[PDB]
Amino acid sequence: EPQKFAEELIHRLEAVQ
Amino acid sequence: GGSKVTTVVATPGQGPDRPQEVSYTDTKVIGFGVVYQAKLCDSGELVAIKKVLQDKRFKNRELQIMRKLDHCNIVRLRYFFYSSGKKDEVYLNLVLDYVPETVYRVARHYSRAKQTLPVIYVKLYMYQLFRSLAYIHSFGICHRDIKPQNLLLDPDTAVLKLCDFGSAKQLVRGEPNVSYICSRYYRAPELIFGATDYTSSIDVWSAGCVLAELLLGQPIFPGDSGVDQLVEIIKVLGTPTREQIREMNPNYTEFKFPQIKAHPWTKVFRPRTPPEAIALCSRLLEYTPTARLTPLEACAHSFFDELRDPNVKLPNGRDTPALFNFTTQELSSNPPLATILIPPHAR
Ligand SMILES: CC[C@@]1(c2ccccc2)C2=C(CC(C)(C)CC2=O)Nc2n[nH]cc21
Repeated sequence: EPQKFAEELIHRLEAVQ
Repeated sequence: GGSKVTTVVATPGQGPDRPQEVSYTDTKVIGFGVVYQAKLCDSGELVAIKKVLQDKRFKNRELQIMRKLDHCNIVRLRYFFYSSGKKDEVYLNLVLDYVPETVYRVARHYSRAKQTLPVIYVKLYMYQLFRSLAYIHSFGICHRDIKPQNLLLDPDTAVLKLCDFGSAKQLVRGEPNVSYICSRYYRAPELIFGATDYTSSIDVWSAGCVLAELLLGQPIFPGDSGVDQLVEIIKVLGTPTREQIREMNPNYTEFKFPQIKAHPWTKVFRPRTPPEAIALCSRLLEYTPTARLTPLEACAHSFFDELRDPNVKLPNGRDTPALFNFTTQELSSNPPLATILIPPHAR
């Protein structure tokens, strides 16, 4: 369950980097 | 009822359970339960009545929390009583003090005028909020829904009262709790990461969000969703370190997150924002939950020094509300802080 959340977060942060 | 008088056998919210007849009139629906406004016949005082379905096999969690509390900055449970519905249906009715305004409504007045709440009110409101949090936290009770909408405000006296304990719970170390709690803008980051072993410091994060919002004129972390909430936090504070993440939830060790630099903390707020307000905000909005100030430490912060000035007065020419009637319960996390908290002129 962390795996699903973290993968989503990593993509959203790459969209702002 | 509407213009009928309703008489019920109701238990006073404090003291032993000895119910007595209570009469009220003028019921009007205000808004998972139903909330009414009413008037007590004996005194004419306005009350709010929260009515929720209650199964007979267990005691209402909110009711059991409310009956423990007696504090000038927490909405008073005047009475509670039970009423009926569907076959064998029973409603619990919580009779609470009615306060006409909230911090949400008052702050929204300044936002629409494109203006900022004068900082004396920020000090007064946040100080009373931190007092209420110190009090409830001393019982192990976490409110879990701190937000401007749950901060009752008497604009004439500047008294603030914490309300809506429907999300509150006694936190016990070792017993899991639900992570999707708190209103999104005010939700602590460890909850967003899905922690179930969190503590009362989630309320301190929420209070930090309230303080930032009062200084800014709008929510500081307006997330579109749970994940976007964290993205908004990161855009201001920068990416949490691997260490801070472990302190929030220890289940993210196989992940490396993109590194976003923190915004310059002073540039977050308007140019003339008092530096002590910014310093207090930075010690509330900490990723690591144990790094946050306790509510009692927040009360003692330098930002509230003006409230301890013997010559301080409200902008309406009235005296400040009660600020120093601390109890042993309220002081229990750090009793020596009373040396700062209670000024000599208040003894
Ligand atoms: C009557 C219910 C109310 C409330 C209930 C839950 C959260 C916050 C406030 C409430 C108001 C005034 C209001 C904000 C205009 C409408 C409203 O919901 N005053 C109160 N005093 N005690 C409880 C309340």
